[PDB]
Amino acid sequence: TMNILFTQYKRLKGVLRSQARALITFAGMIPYRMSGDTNARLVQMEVLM
Amino acid sequence: SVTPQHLESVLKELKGLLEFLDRYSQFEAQLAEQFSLQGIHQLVRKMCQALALWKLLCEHQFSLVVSDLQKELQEQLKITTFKDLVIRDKELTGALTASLISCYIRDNASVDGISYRLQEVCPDAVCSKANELLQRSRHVKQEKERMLRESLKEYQKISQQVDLPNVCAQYRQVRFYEGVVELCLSAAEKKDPQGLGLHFHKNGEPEEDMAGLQAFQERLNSYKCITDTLQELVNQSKASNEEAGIHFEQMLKLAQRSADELFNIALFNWLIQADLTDKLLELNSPFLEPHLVRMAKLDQNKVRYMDLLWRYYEKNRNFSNAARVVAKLADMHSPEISLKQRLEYISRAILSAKSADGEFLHEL
Repeated sequence: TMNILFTQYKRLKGVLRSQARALITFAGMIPYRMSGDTNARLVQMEVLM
Repeated sequence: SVTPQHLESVLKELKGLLEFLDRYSQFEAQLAEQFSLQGIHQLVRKMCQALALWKLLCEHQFSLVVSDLQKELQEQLKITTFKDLVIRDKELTGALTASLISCYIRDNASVDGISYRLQEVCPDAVCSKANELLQRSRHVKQEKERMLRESLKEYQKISQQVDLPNVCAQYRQVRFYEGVVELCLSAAEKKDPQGLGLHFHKNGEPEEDMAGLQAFQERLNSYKCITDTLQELVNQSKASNEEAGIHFEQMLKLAQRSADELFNIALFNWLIQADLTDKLLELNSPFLEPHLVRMAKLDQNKVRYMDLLWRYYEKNRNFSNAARVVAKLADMHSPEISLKQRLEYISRAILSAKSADGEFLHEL
């Protein structure tokens, strides 16, 4: 999902922000340890916008 | 006031008197007459040179030359008696001399001839020559760049008194921006040759250091030139657009070689004031991290700085550092933070965390 929305801001470049925010906040509140490299890609792409 | 010929005859009689004085000079009272004769002789030398200069100006369209002088300087010329001209107001003399050399340098004629004439009559020669070279460099691709680099070396040789704004302006007219850059930095360095400004700023700009503050201010005036050049480039970049934008990019990628720590600090201050936080993340500077942490602990409007800090540390992959940064940012009692942005931070926090730290996690 985040890779897609990322590509969306990519094409728009080459709301999306607030949506990405909702996703990252979800990741945070989620009572389940997602994998590590998962969190890595999430944080990095959330930044790169 | 006096056309060249009366001045020539007067200089004839005067240099004759000078010949007499030099010839016979070897031949409480006597020492007194010696002091009076010494004063007479030195005044006579000043007067010979002065009348030579007056004839020199009148032979070169005096009305036009002093017409370029300042209106206040013209009125003062109207109230000046040539006795006060020779004795007291060397300023009007230097100003008329600069006015004539300026008439020549705006007429784009070589300044060497008028320079030799001045040196012979009332010993600004090399200054006039450099002025001519620069002003002509606007009317002259490879050769134009060569003459620009030569004028750059010339004007940086005299970087103490060079009118940085006008020099950089003419360097902006010929798209010779590298000239404005190197001249700004050279004028900064030569102006404060010891770096008192850097010690002042590093000591916290403590108010007692008048000399440190002063040297910092002079470096700031020097840097203001490159600042204005970049600002014009970016403005015309936004209004051509991409051309002046490449001007801005080249100017900044130049200024990024700058090693003056206070200069990096000021550049940061401007850029953040310029709201180019992306370019801020985009250039490598040592003091950013320092200047950041400093301002963040010292501004009392910390929110902006701390957010930028988490960002920059992230771009540098320093996960846990940026982490703690944003962590404090969220915890901070402050009315400018609503619960939403708080929790969104704490999220970004845990996320950078999984990117002792175990304790931080347990706490969070």
